[PDB]
Amino acid sequence: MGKLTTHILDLTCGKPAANVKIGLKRLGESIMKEVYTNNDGRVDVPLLAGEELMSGEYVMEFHAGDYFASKNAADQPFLTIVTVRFQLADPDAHYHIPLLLSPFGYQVYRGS
Amino acid sequence: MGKLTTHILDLTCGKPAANVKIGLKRLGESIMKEVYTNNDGRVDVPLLAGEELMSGEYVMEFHAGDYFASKNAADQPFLTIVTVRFQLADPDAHYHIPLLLSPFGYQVYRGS
Amino acid sequence: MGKLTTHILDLTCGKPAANVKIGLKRLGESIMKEVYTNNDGRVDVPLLAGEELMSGEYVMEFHAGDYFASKNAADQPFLTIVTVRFQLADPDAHYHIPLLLSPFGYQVYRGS
Amino acid sequence: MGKLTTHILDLTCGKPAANVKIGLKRLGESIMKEVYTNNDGRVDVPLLAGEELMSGEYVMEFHAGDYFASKNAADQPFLTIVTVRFQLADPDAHYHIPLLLSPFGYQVYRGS
Ligand SMILES: Nc1[nH]c(=O)[nH]c(=O)c1N
Ligand SMILES: Nc1[nH]c(=O)[nH]c(=O)c1N
Repeated sequence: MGKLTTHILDLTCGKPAANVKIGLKRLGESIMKEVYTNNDGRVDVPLLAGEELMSGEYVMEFHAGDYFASKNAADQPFLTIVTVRFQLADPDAHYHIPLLLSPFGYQVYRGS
Repeated sequence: MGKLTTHILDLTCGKPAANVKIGLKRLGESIMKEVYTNNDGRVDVPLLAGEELMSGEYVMEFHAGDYFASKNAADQPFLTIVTVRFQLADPDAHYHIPLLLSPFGYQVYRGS
Repeated sequence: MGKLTTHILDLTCGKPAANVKIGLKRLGESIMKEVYTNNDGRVDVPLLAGEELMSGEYVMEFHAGDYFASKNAADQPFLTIVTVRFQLADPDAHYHIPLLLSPFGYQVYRGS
Repeated sequence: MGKLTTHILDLTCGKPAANVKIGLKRLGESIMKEVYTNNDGRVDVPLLAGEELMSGEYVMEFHAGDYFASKNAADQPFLTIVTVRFQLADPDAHYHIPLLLSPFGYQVYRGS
């Protein structure tokens, strides 16, 4: 009954980054889910929960490039697809991993 | 004559993270270089420079898991191999991309 | 009917930082409130809301020093009282300003 | 023979933030120095060094508000004067405390 959620904040406008594509995939595998964030910069239903979530490593592809493109950040952006690898150990624990994003930097952390 | 350098800071001890393995690879490809940081938490010679550096996307595998392991952060660490994707547009420009690291979060940015 | 909330994450343990003292004060003035965070690393009731909240600058004194002291980070900590100044412009808007904390660094941002 | 240096990176343009005013002051006291960063986003001569530097707490007033104003971030900016308190324990040690800055967030850390 574990859960994996996320959250994106656009540190340039100080508002949640919405409609940003998020790819999720098991380590080694290829995309298994592809979600687009809502206005609060989240996804209605967790990226993982219950049976789905299983100890091991995962990666999330935040499509920062396209996000900033829709706002402006160039024709060959420094940050294209911000990738994040991590390992969920406890299959029943909750994992909130937000992404603080800027055109030239980002914060990856385990919130709650 | 461009250049790509990096730098790792252990925000838990407030000291540069040394002997942390860093894998570098072109987007799509597999490891092409594998360096271990010195005491200042850097690498004597840039990861890329001159001819080697060529516009396109690259990924860096910082081996955070093992680093914290040598200090402590568990038997199945949240952060195992912190991965970073980015795109170098100008083949002649300099790119300093440090990694501020913590057992549960990290900052990726374009310094100088 | 605006609101000002906060939130503290201990990036070293990956858990919310609780019972951390938080001083709040108007720019120029002295402490006007002093709260201690609960287990989720928040405060039951916002630091400001409704009439109380008024456009202008404010400062928050997060007592990081004592927090890490209760866990370990030294006898003369680098970070003692992490201070944060900011300006609430719209008296009716919501302001969630979390603090990502580490013994040697911290992230201050406007979440939501 | 200790030293205290700083450094500012504009995470929005990915370039060092220059000509940003930096106030320095002992805990309790008022401004004792006021420097403006050069193009590399640093100051030619350290904010403190040798005899000047003495164990105790200090605060730095980065004038983020005006910086972003010269680029754009509003008529009543969220971040006006980003303030940073810290404590230098060893009078002979070096302290590099960079500031990663964004219009709605910032990273404060002990680099090297
Ligand atoms: N405080 C808080 N609340 C959320 O709902 N999401 C988040 O990311 C943070 N940091
Ligand atoms: N100021 C500074 N200097 C370096 O040499 N490396 C770095 O990462 C930063 N931020």
